[PDB]
Amino acid sequence: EEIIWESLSVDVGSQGNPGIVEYKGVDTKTGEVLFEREPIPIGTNNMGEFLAIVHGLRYLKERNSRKPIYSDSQTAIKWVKDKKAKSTLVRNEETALIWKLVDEAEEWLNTHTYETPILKWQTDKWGEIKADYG
RNA sequence: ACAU
DNA sequence: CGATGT
Ligand SMILES: [K+]
Ligand SMILES: [K+]
Ligand SMILES: [Mn+2]
Ligand SMILES: [Mn+2]
Repeated sequence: EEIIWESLSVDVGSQGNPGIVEYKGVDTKTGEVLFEREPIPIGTNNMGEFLAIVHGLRYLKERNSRKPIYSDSQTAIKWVKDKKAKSTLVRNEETALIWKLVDEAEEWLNTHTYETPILKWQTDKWGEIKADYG
């Protein structure tokens, strides 16, 4: 129904899919950029969305913030809930970096706790997520 | 089909 | 038009 304005919104950007992947997190209300990940040479859209949520969890926990996270990715939301990123991306030397990050994000989820609500951004009703790259 |  | 996902 109503946007929860006191929240963090994340989004992925890519050049190709698979391709160069980056992500960022922003204050939903103000658009202030709170974090941005250095581009990763090869990854998928869903790996990036997953990393963005987990980074959001770690960012909010470090700051003792109870804000929710918005993501528009049904896939990544599920992967975080499951603590398992079920990506189809081949493992090779060019994908080693993204896979290490994904593996390490899963490991963090399996060794930490959080109450942070992870919410679906309802693009059909509210327009583009505030962290959108465009 | 839905979400990217 | 292609690809990533549930
Ligand atoms: K995007
Ligand atoms: K499809
Ligand atoms: Mn997105
Ligand atoms: Mn986007």
